[PDB]
Amino acid sequence: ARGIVLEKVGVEARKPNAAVRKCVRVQLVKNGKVVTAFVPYDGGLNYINEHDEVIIERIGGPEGKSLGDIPGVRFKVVKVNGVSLWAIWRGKKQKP
Amino acid sequence: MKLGAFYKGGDLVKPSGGKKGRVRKTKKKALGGGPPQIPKLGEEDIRYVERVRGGNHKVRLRQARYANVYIPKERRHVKAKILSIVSSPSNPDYARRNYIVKGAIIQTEVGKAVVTSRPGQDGVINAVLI
Amino acid sequence: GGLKKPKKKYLAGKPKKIWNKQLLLEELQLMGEYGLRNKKELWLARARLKWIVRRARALLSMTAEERAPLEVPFKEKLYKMGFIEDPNVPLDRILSLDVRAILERRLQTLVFRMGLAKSIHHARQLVVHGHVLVAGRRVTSPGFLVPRELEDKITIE
Amino acid sequence: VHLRKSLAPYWWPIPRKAGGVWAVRPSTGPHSLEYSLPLAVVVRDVLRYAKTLREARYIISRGYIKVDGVVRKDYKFPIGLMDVVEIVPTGEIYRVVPDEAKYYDLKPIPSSEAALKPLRVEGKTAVSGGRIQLHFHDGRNLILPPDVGRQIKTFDTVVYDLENKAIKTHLPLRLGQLAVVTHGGNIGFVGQFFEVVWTLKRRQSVVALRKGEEVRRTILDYIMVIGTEAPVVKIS
RNA sequence: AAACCGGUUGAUCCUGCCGGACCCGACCGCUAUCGGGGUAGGGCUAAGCCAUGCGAGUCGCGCGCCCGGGGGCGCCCGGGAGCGGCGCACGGCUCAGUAACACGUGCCUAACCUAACCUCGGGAGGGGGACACCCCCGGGAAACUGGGGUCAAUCCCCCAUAGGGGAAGGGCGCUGGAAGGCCCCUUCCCCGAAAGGGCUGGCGGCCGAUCCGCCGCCAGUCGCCCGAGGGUGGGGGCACGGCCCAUCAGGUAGUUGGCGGGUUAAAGGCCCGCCAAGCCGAAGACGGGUAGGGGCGGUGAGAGCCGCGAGCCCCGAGAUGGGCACUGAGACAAGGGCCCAGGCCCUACGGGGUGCAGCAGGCGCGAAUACUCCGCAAUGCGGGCAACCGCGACGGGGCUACCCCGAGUGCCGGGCGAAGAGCCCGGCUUUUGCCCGGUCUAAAAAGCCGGGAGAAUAAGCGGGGGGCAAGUCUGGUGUCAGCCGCCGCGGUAAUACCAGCUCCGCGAGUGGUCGGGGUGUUUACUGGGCUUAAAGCGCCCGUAGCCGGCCCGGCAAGUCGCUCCUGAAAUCCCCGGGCUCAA
Ligand SMILES: [Mg+2]
Ligand SMILES: [Mg+2]
Ligand SMILES: [Mg+2]
Ligand SMILES: [Mg+2]
Ligand SMILES: [Mg+2]
Ligand SMILES: [Mg+2]
Ligand SMILES: [Mg+2]
Ligand SMILES: [Mg+2]
Ligand SMILES: [Mg+2]
Ligand SMILES: [Mg+2]
Ligand SMILES: [Mg+2]
Ligand SMILES: [Mg+2]
Ligand SMILES: [Mg+2]
Ligand SMILES: [Mg+2]
Ligand SMILES: [Mg+2]
Ligand SMILES: [Mg+2]
Ligand SMILES: [Mg+2]
Ligand SMILES: [Mg+2]
Ligand SMILES: [Mg+2]
Ligand SMILES: [Mg+2]
Ligand SMILES: [Mg+2]
Ligand SMILES: [Mg+2]
Ligand SMILES: [Mg+2]
Ligand SMILES: [Mg+2]
Ligand SMILES: [Mg+2]
Ligand SMILES: [Mg+2]
Ligand SMILES: [Mg+2]
Ligand SMILES: [Mg+2]
Ligand SMILES: [Mg+2]
Ligand SMILES: [Mg+2]
Ligand SMILES: [Mg+2]
Ligand SMILES: [Mg+2]
Ligand SMILES: [Mg+2]
Repeated sequence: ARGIVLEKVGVEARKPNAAVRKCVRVQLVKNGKVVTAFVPYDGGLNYINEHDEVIIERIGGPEGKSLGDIPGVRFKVVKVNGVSLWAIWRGKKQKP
Repeated sequence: MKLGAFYKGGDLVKPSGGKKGRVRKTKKKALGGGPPQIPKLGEEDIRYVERVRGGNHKVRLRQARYANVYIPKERRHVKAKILSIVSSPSNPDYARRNYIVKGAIIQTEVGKAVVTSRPGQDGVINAVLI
Repeated sequence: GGLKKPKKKYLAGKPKKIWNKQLLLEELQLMGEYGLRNKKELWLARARLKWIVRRARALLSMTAEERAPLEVPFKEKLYKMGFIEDPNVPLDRILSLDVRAILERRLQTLVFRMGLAKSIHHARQLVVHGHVLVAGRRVTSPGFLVPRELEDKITIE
Repeated sequence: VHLRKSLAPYWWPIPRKAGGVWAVRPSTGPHSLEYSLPLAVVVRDVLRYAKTLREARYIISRGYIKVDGVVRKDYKFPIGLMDVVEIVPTGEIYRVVPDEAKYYDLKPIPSSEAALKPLRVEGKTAVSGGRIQLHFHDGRNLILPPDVGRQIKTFDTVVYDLENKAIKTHLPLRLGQLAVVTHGGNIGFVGQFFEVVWTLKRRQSVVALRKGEEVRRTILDYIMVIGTEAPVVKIS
C-alpha cells in the first residue's frame, strides 16, 4: 500500500539484543490508518524524509506478524517517492 | 396483449412463505398479459380483431347484443337477442355491470341460456338454453 | 471457470532439494560429459526418462489382457528412438533405464560420438551454426533427440 | 444467426481448433442441424473442390450442384441421410450414407439409382379430404389416399421416386430384414434384424442386428430397413 | 522421490505449534539479445465520469422520377435523391441482481408460438387509395419541420372464394403408451388470403423519334396465398445435484389447497369471486452473510484441499438508478422510444442533445495495465439471381518480463595466469546483430532461401554461521550501526553487520510481499487424539438419526455383470502423423 511519512520514530529491539531499529510512522492513503513501517538497510532512514509517499509492504516473519527482535511492527518500506529503497541504497538509482 | 401491467410471471414467494430474490430485473414481454376484454351488453354488436403473439389474430367482442342460442331439445340454433344478464356465478360483479362471461346466465328472447364460450377470447356468445 | 495454460515440461526431472552435495556432484558430472547449457536441459532429459519409466510402471500394473495390445508396441517404440537396445526385453527390464541413455540421443552428442568434431562443445557449435545436415536438411537444434534410423544420415555441411 | 466452431457437430469433417471461430450454419432445410452438413462444407471439405468459402459459394451459385434432382443454389443448404448429391459438370453422383468412420459419407452410386431415395416413415397425419400424409426421416411429406396409407406403419422404409413423387417399393419393419443403423455409436453397421425387446414406447425398443455373428444393439428409432438379404440400393 | 530438516531441556523421550525446501497465481525490485507456438493484458480496484473518431447494412431482377453518354426499334449503360423488402432481437462488452427452475444432468409441452428455409396438396379473380424523392415556397440557431402540385410499386385498402375460430351432437378412421388432438358428418355464429409481381426468350396487337412503352398468350426462372408436417429459435413444466452461520427457532395470511372465471401463444394463486385452514420447519424453516452456474483450473504419489470458477467455450443477467410501451416472427430493444431521479453538453434563451459495462482513447481509483494503428484476403454473418457490398465480429501487426518451446552472448590449440577468471598468439565458424535479393504477407513486419564484412553485437539476480551449496581470508565498526522466515549474531581479536577478494545456486532470468496446495495423520473416509500433555457433558430418561440376533420362502430397491441412449466442443491420458526437433 501507499502512505505518507509523518515522523521518524525509533523502536527498541527486544531484551536479549540491544539496538534502536529505526522505523517511520506512515498513514495509508487508501484507509487513513497509521502504521509503523520499518526502514531497513544501513543508513536507509537517511533516504526518508517527512511528507514523502512511500510504498508500504509486509516485513515477513511468522504469520504476517512482527519480525525477530523488532517488537510490534508488521510493515517495511520498499519504495520512496516511486523508486525502490534498495536501488537508492545500492546507488543504482537516485531519489527523486 | 402483452402488457407488463398484467404480468403473468411467477411470484416472488416460496411455498414455505419465505421471500426470494429477483433472478431477472425486467419483466419479459413474452410473459406479459392483458386487460379483460369481456363484452358489455349493448344495443349493437361491435367486434375488434386484435393482433397477438406470432402475428396471430384474436376476435374481441367489445359490445354484445345477440347470442347464438342453441336448443338441445330441438337441435336448432337461433341468433336470439339478449335482454339482461341474470347472474354470473364466477363473480356477481360481472352481472352487476352487464358484462358477459362464460358460465353466466342470460335472459334471452327464447328464455334463459348459460354462456358456453369465452366472449373475451372467442369473440361470440355461444349459449345453451336451460 | 479455469483456462488451461501450458506448464514446464522439465519439472518431472527437477529435484525438489537442489542443495544436496552428492546431488550437485552427480549433475555437475553430467553437464560436463555432454556439454549442456544449464540444469534445465539436464532436467528435461530426466523428465523424458521419467515418462519412459512411469509408463512402463503402469503397463506392469495393467492386467495381462490389457497389457498385451500395448506391451510390444511400447518396447518397439523405445527401441526405434535408440533409448533401449533389445526391443524384446521383459517389461520390468525397462524400469532400470538410466538417464544417460536419453542423453546419448541428443544431436550434439551424436556429432561428437561420430568423430565429426573436435570437442563436445565444438559439436554443439557445429549444430548451432548450421553445418550438420540430417538426411540433407540443416538441423540446428543441438538438443534434437535423433531416433535410430536417422542416425546414419548425419553429415557435416 | 451464427454458429461458433465449438458448437458445431462433433462428426463434421473440419478441424476443431485450427481455423476461424465460426462455422457455416445450415439454413433449416430438410434435415436436422445435428445430423446435416451444409452444402458449402461439402464442396470445400468433403469434395475439396473449393479452397475458400467464396469459391465454394461461387460453385454453388452457378447451380453446378444438384441435391435430389433439384439444383440448390444456397450454400447453407443441409445435406443428410440417404440424400443424392449430383455434380452436373462432372456427372458424379453420391449418396450420403451412414459410415463406420466418418459417421456420414459421400459414396458414389450408379446413375440408375440416382432418382431413388429410401425414406423411413417417421409418422402419418390425417389431412383434409380424408387422405393420409406420410412424414419421412428428412421431414419430407407425401399425401396418400386413406386405404393405401393404412398399410404403411411407422418405421417402414419406402423407396421414394424423386422423379415421379411416388412410392416405388414399401419395406415393412418386420423381424428378419436387413437394416442399417443411422445414428448412435453403432453407426454404419448393416445386419439382420433378429431380436427386439418391445418397450412401452415403441421408439425406445431395443433391437439387435447380426452379421455372422457380430451382434450390435440399438433402439428401434436408430435403424432403417434397407430390405431383405440384398440391400435395395447401394449404401456401402 | 509415497522424504524430512531447525527450534522448548543441564541432558532425554514426547506433545504441539511456528519456520526451511517445492509448484502455481497477483503486484513489485534489479537485469534483459533472437526466434517459434498460444483464444495472455483495468479481471483479482468504481456496474466511477467521459473530449474525439470508427463501430449494420444491402437489393435497380419490387417502384416511379432526375441527370449524362449511346442506339433505333421498342431501348443500353453509369450516376443522384428517395419509396419499398429483408436485416439491425445475430454479432461485441461487462459481472451489479441472483442461493433461484438461474445453472448441470435426465426427461416433458396430450398446455404453446415461430419470419427466413424444406416437402406434399391446393390457389393467385374483381376493384380502389395514399405518401416520399422531386417541383413552387418556406419556418428554425440548430435539432427538426409546414403548405400546394405531382409519378409509382413486391406500398396500403376493399369485394369474392378458399380457409380459420367458437359452441354443440355422431363416427367407421389416424397418430400415439394414453386423445380435450387430426380426419369425416350435421347446426349455428364469427373472422377471413394472395404480388401472377420481377426477369429472360418467342409470338402477336396497340402506339410513336415529343415513343422509346402498354396489352394478350406460351415457356424458363426468382417470387406471392392457404392446409399439413419438418426445421430453427423461443415460452413454459418436472426429478435430482452443487456455499457458510443456531451468538438466527418458529415462519407464512394470497400465505397452502378446492370450485368458478379472466388473461395468455400456452398450464399455473399468474390474476380475480367464493369456500376451507392449510403450507413450511430442528432431515434446520425463517433470518443473516457471501456468490453469476457449468465445461473447468492450481496443487498433491494419492484420498483430498483450494478457486488464481479472470482470459477460451456453453447458459444467465445488465446497459447511469427505477419503471412503462411502439414495431415486429421475435424486444418491453447497449450505438430505438417515453416518464421520474441524478449528472453533463450546445443555444441566437424560444429550444435541442447526451450517460463508451463496443474498438482505440482521457480523467479517477488503486500495489497494479496496450495503438485515438492496417484489412474485409482468411473464418462467418446480413443483403443480392448473381456479381459483389458492409462489418473495431473477425484477421494483422504495435506495446507489455503474459504462458510454453528452441537458441546466442563463441569453437580449437598454446603461453602467462591457479587446474579459475582474465590477458595475449595462432587457426575456425557466423547461430546471432548489421546490409542486400527472392519468397512470404490484403499490404507490411517477422519467418524461410541465398549473398557481403566480421569475433566481431550481446549476463544478471540472489547468497557463503546451521537449516542449506558456497571463506575461521582481509580491512572497518565495537551490544552503536546493521543482520535475522526460525535458531541466533554484534558489548575488541565478528566465518552472521559495512566493505575488498573469493566462492555457491540458478541463469534471460533471478529475487521481495501476498494467496492457494504440499508441508500436515495440525481436520484424520483412507488416517489423529481425549487418566496425567488441549480434549468424556455432574448423572440419567428418551425423539430424529445412525447401528442392529438366527433360519426358511418371495421380490430385486441397493448392490454386481453385459449392452444401449447419453454425459457439447475445447481441456486430460495413450497411439499415429505434420511443422527442422520442440512447444
Ligand atoms: Mg518472533
Ligand atoms: Mg504427503
Ligand atoms: Mg537450550
Ligand atoms: Mg506450518
Ligand atoms: Mg474495470
Ligand atoms: Mg427478383
Ligand atoms: Mg439509389
Ligand atoms: Mg432500407
Ligand atoms: Mg448476444
Ligand atoms: Mg400532399
Ligand atoms: Mg407484400
Ligand atoms: Mg385444423
Ligand atoms: Mg375478404
Ligand atoms: Mg396491385
Ligand atoms: Mg385456462
Ligand atoms: Mg402467490
Ligand atoms: Mg477481453
Ligand atoms: Mg433503470
Ligand atoms: Mg434502451
Ligand atoms: Mg457508463
Ligand atoms: Mg471477407
Ligand atoms: Mg527458454
Ligand atoms: Mg599456469
Ligand atoms: Mg518483408
Ligand atoms: Mg554479488
Ligand atoms: Mg562477505
Ligand atoms: Mg554447508
Ligand atoms: Mg545469513
Ligand atoms: Mg493431535
Ligand atoms: Mg464422568
Ligand atoms: Mg461444560
Ligand atoms: Mg437412552
Ligand atoms: Mg436393482
